[PDB]
Amino acid sequence: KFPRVKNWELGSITYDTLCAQSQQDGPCTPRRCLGSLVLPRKLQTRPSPGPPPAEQLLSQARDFINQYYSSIKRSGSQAHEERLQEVEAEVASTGTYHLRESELVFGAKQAWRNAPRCVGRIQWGKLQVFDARDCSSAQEMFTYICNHIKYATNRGNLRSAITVFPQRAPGRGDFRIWNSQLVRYAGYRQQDGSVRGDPANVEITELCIQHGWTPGNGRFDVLPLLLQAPDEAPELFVLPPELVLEVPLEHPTLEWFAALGLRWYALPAVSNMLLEIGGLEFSAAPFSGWYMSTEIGTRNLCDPHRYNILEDVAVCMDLDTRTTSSLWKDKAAVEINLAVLHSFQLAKVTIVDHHAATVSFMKHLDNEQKARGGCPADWAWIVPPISGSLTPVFHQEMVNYILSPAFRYQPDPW
Amino acid sequence: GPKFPRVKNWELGSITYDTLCAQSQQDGPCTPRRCLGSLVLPRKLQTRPSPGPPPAEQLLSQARDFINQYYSSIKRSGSQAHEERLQEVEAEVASTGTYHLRESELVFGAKQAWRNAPRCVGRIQWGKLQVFDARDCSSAQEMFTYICNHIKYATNRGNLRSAITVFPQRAPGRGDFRIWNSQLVRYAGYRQQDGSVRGDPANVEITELCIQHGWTPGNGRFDVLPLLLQAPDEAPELFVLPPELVLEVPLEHPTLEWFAALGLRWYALPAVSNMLLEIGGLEFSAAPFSGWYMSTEIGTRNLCDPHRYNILEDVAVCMDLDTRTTSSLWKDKAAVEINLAVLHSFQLAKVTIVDHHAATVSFMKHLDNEQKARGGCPADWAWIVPPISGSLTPVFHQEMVNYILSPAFRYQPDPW
Ligand code: HEM
Ligand code: HEM
Ligand SMILES: NC(=[NH2+])NCCC[C@H](N)C(=O)O
Ligand SMILES: [Zn+2]
Repeated sequence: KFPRVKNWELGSITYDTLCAQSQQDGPCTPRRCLGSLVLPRKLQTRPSPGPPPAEQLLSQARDFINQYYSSIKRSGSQAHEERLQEVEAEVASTGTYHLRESELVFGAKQAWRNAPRCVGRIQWGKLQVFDARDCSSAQEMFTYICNHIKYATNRGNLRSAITVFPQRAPGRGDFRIWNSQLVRYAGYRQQDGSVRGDPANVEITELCIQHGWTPGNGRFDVLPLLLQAPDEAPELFVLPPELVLEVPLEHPTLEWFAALGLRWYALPAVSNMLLEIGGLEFSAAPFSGWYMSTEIGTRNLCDPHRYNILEDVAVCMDLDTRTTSSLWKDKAAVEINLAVLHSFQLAKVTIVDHHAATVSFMKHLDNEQKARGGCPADWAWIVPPISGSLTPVFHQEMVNYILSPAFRYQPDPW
Repeated sequence: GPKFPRVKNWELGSITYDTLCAQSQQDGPCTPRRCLGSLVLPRKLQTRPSPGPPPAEQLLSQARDFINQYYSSIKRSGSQAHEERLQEVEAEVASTGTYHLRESELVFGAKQAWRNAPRCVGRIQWGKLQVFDARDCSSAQEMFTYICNHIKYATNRGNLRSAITVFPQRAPGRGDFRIWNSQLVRYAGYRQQDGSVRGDPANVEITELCIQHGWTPGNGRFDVLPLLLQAPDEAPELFVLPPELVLEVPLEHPTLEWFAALGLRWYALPAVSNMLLEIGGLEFSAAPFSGWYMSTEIGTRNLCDPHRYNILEDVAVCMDLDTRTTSSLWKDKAAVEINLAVLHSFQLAKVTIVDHHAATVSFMKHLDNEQKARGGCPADWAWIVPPISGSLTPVFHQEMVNYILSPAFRYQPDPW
């Protein structure tokens, strides 16, 4: 039942007993493994036409309350039995319930802790939870968002944070942030099927224009936010330029690199995922930490369907782009990642390279083994996009499963 | 839409459905509660030895299934030849408890097992495989002759050719034919006084077994090991491969002149010899197969893995890189030059090799072919994506479905 897990570099063995707490199903079955799929309908939390029946919600709620009081060690006290009483009374009457701020804070950190695809989980206990459940309009969402950004950025000394908007109610639409991240660069479809800017943001850029935005035409034009209040059309809000910290990219030894005009924002904040805590679903709960250099240098700038600067940089380096055996792609990629680390360090902006990051994740796997008897990790996401075997996580076997609280994917509001 | 797995390629935006997984008859390690897909040796990819022949019904359903696959491949499903062969197989199993494959059936199944291998990125070559029938072999001495012929044919002086030699199958009430070494060519790993290892740390146990069986050891980082071949019910016999038979490549760098001075090298022929070949229920415990290397296997895994040659720091020091801080990306830089050196050395020596970019681009082409041909292709993402420059190759952005299909190459316990 309990999977035997091995590290092939050290030859050490551990038994994951935590996977037994998993109550939510993954995309896999004995017939076939679907662990490499990014978006399975299993990790997704779609709509619904009728509220979740009390039986199920009550069991998820009681479990979470059990998790919480067990964290503060008062597992069994009167406060515990009374909090359970309260949840049950509210669900029985209203078919739903509400969390306390302390409970919401414990649940958010635990959602991050439980996130299989996150390599930065060693920082899980250090999270600023902004309570925004007392928000009634898109305009208010914007103010809250601006406070999250100014706090998290911190003049370059980034701090992990999350802002939790009102949960979903059966009798209405959701509070949603249409953008996938608080900071994104525009992607303009240019006549000849070409794309100016970030190809990943083409659709969102169009929606912003459809909703009245005056677009530019640069490669790094920060998009405005489309915030949506329940059952209302999204409203456009332009982020103040002073709130959006950006780092211009230059290379430590290649003077011509800076001339490329490359740059990237400091704050990585996902805003399209759903935070589930004790049966309660929060459709708008943006979270942010700090970047791992590979996200910018490798993926964002080198992916074929993104900025794809690999060839341009190779040419500037005068590499042999004729054949692949010259490893021109590899060499160029290394220098770009190097330029990213040098630039963020020069500008005094928090950044972590993939070696430091994965080394800290291995320590985290160790902490969780003693703490909980295991740790859910998605190998393909934990192992960096370049130099995979040069890092310790590559030689570590991992078990993947769903634990709750959890950050899950959800449908696009449009 | 369709009831089968929906698979997406994020680079192109294309979608495909895997219907081939519906033909899987062997369970994997995963369940809806958790994914155990990253485990190298899960007990689900291994086939434990047998102290008793396979139950005549499980073996029959498996045998029947294989014969149907064979007849469908030649387009004679339902024919008289098909029905007669099925009757002939259950007639054999009926009185002997087992059965035997026809020459062409063995050639078909061997090519099919490679075709069905989820961890192999070189499957676009699956149709081109030299199948050496060695089911008449009766001694460890003959096993050596057969292997020497395999090595000579496959090596072909640098212009490598994929090949497999099939020795007699598992027979109940009789010992197995086994090659003790993991690969036909392996470098020795000597356990030092100080706990360290000289040579290949992966080969420490086999090196000690060879010594225990009469081999006089050397003291170099690149000493080719002798073969420990075992015929049924006999102790394993030691055989030394003639040096002229083992083609090796001295490593040098195209621009870094000092690299040649490192004394690094690697053999040309990659030949797995400890895997079991399973065809229609029949088990071939000794069936060594070979192809040609992908540059990353040597330059990245073999030479740079912490538990292998671990030369990353040495080369970085030669390149005068800051090995005190991670952010200098000294590991990434050194690893790149080490892979370039492997590619340069093999191309120079006129020995066959393929870089990770070309290999993965050809595997994508294989995926398209298999989509039209069988409606899918079982692929283990972690093993398909190269150990360096992952998202720089096309396969990284391709979602894959993994499952077990037979014929297959499976893991087996060590004979010792
Ligand atoms: C502290 C710094 C952090 C670093 C260095 C870090 C790094 C990463 C990386 C490299 C990924 C993969 C991204 C991709 O490939 O698209 C990731 C994913 C993720 N991170 Fe972290 N993380 C950090 C903080 C956080 C925080 C603050 C939260 C939540 C409160 C969080 C939640 C997640 C989740 C849920 C995912 C999965 C996202 C998805 O599936 O798209 N991370 N993180
Ligand atoms: C022709 C060139 C070929 C190339 C470039 C190729 C490449 C590879 C690579 C890179 C691996 C991963 C090895 C590792 O990470 O340890 C692999 C695994 C494998 N290949 Fe191929 N292969 C080729 C030929 C063959 C042949 C001829 C067969 C069999 C007839 C075959 C069967 C397999 C199997 C079963 C594995 C998985 C081994 C395991 O699970 O440990 N391959 N191949
Ligand atoms: N963002 C990531 N780290 N993705 C890892 C690989 C996931 C997926 N198999 C793909 O096509 O990319
Ligand atoms: Zn799986």
